[PDB]
Amino acid sequence: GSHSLKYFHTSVSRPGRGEPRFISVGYVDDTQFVRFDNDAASPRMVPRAPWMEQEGSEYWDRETRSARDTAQIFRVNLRTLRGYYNQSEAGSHTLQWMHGCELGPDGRFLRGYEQFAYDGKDYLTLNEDLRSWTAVDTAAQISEQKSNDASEAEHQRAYLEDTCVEWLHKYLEKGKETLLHLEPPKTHVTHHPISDHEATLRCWALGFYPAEITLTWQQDGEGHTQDTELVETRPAGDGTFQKWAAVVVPSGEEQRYTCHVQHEGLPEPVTLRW
Amino acid sequence: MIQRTPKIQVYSRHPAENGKSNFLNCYVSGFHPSDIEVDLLKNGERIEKVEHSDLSFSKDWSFYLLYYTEFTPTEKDEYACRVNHVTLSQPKIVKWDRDM
Amino acid sequence: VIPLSAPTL
Repeated sequence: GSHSLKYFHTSVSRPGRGEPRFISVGYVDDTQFVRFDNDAASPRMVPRAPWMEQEGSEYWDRETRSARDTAQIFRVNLRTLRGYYNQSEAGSHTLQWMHGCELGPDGRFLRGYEQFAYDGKDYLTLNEDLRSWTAVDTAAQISEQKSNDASEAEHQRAYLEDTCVEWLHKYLEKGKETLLHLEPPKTHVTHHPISDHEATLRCWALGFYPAEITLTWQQDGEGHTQDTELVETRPAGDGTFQKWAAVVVPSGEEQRYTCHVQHEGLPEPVTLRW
Repeated sequence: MIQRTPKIQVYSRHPAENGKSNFLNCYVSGFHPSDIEVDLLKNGERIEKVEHSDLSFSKDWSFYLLYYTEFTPTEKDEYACRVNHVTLSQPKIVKWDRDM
Repeated sequence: VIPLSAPTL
């Protein structure tokens, strides 16, 4: 189906306690495959998926150069932003940068995006045309002007429309055995009495990849969204995900409630009951 | 000035079977800023060797991390996660419940 | 791979 190559970069100042902490992570779809952390034992770009361990020293060198350069520019950006907002040299501040390219199911470029945040909210955003920027306030307006002066959108558009697409294809080949594998959920229901006349039904989905899933409870074959407790999809730690949904029902009526599971890995949507 | 409190889930990698090796997870998400400490506890005492994922974030800019360690559940041992963040009044302890 | 240009703000 659709695929995406995305990165998340975070730089956090720590006045008096060193250069800002800088962490970069790359994902293909829901799979992390690289990281750069300037506090790590090896503060370079390194593999974080098994299928990247073969890549060769030229790749790590180019990515380390790029990441180091990004950390340096972000360090400067944090100083500049302090100046724009008239903030003290004493506080910790955060600069975040996210970018990605997305291919549709037909294999072709669908969309690219790129955004910056300062202290946890939008700062500067690349427009959908990939040719211009939106600034949140008069500070980011200065950043927009500098980007215009330096034709920064041209550099970002070449990356998103070309380089990003090219490497996404390469990474999908290198990691195909796991990136293209759909792993369906293993599902079951648990049942626990909660009062003299009620019980919890909990519908579990375990061990699935990718993360996208729909878990719902129905009562007599109709929607029951308002009365369902849902947890956020959470990582198992082995590259698969988990989720559950629970409802509280009258004792003796369990059989009228059905759990419905939709996931790309299932031949057909599944239903389970107690 | 935007701060967001961490959401915390404590859980096992696989359905817990007493006496069988497993992984204990503490997933923290939806928080800002990124500075956080997460400790896994066995019978109230901090487990020394714990690993964690690389800091990443969601479309809304909030951070998420997984902390994890090998463990072998038993009937008698209690496990928990302790989270230290600026948004919390004091470190928050969330107990592991094998049914959640 | 990551972009060869990181924006200056």
